[PDB]
Amino acid sequence: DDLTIEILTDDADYDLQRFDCGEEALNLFLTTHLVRQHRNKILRAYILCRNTPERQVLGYYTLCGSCFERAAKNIPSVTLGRLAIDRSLQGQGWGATLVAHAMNVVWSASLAVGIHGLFVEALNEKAHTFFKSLGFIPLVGENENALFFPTKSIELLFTQ
Amino acid sequence: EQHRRVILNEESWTRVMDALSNPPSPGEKLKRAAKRLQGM
Ligand SMILES: CC(=O)SCCNC(=O)CCNC(=O)[C@H](O)C(C)(C)COP(=O)(O)OP(=O)(O)OC[C@H]1O[C@@H](n2cnc3c(N)ncnc32)[C@H](O)[C@@H]1OP(=O)(O)O
Ligand SMILES: [Mg+2]
Repeated sequence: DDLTIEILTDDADYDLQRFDCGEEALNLFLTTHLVRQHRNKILRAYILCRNTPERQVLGYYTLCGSCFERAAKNIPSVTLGRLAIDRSLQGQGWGATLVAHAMNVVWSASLAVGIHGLFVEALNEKAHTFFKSLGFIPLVGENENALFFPTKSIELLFTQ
Repeated sequence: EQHRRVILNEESWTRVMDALSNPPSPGEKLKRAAKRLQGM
């Protein structure tokens, strides 16, 4: 394939304006907020692009260190806040590969510093069904739009 | 502050606690995505 997955490279230019994943909020995020937030260390942006000097982006994901706590104990984790796949690549299994690439980053970081799980943001029902098909455990009530995958399950995937 | 502080309700908490003690076995779909990642 022509396509590659990499962390945004700080001193490079990407073709972003043409991107359309079918949800204006994600498109907008990519073309006006993703680069500034990555460079300011707000989040860690990862890109699915064509591997040409022109570097045409066709999908992305974001990562941020986080920690889950309860009410009335803390768990250090990583959150995948945003995931997007351009229309052209939809129905081609690319989105799941991005989650798998995400899982390999989170695993690597657990091996270095000690991270216990991966949390994900599911804003609409179509995404909720996606991460559930990837084995993500759905959370309830106030935590509805969150699903979790343990590091141990991630370890199994690339070790089994 | 976008999903960097997960403040879990008692039920959501137990689901995670249980996912750590009984980690899910990777499904057939996820394994496929990992096979694609191998060839890249
Ligand atoms: C909400 C609306 O009505 S439109 C707004 C769109 N919403 C969003 O974009 C929100 C964020 N998007 C997401 O949550 C996800 O990325 C989704 C829902 C867009 C899914 O993206 P996709 O990349 O199509 O999913 P995936 O990467 O798994 O591959 C597509 C499908 O083809 C299948 N597939 C997997 N590998 C391959 C392959 N090599 N070749 C062909 N098909 C494959 C998968 O089973 C997958 O099933 P799914 O559609 O249930 O996910
Ligand atoms: Mg696809």
